[PDB]
Amino acid sequence: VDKSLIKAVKTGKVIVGANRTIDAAANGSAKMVVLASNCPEDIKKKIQATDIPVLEYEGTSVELGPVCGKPFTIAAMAILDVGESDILAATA
RNA sequence: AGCGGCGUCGUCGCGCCGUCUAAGCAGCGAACCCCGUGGAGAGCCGUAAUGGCGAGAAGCGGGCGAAUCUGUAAUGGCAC
Repeated sequence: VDKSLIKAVKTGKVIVGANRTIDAAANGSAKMVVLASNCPEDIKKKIQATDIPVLEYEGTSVELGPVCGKPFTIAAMAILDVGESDILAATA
């Protein structure tokens, strides 16, 4: 769940941000969508409406950010293609 | 700067006054704010200053939106 994200950011297709994740989920190219625990409830409506598997993240977005490689905060992130990673195995 | 008066004038050519125009009506809209795109971090964008940013910056479009300004009212008043 944690080390897989390192390879998901190293290799494969990923997009950071709520809106681009919405677009990827509606398009369906995003195989899985990863969300932080304390995200606003306004985002969960799409993540349930979208058929994409909903991988929870136990932490908050504040520490989700730095582990993903970005100093800022990450609310909802999608990985379009895993490539050299197995975070999808964590999700499905 | 030009035009019309008044003053001074031992010498010079300066000094002062005037050269106006209401509400109403019609048009335009600076900031803030709202929306559609946009995809920015070993960092970028700004302010007199505080600052803003994947919970979406810069940039690009659209919308709501001031005083005041432009025309008319424009023929009234002036040593017409």
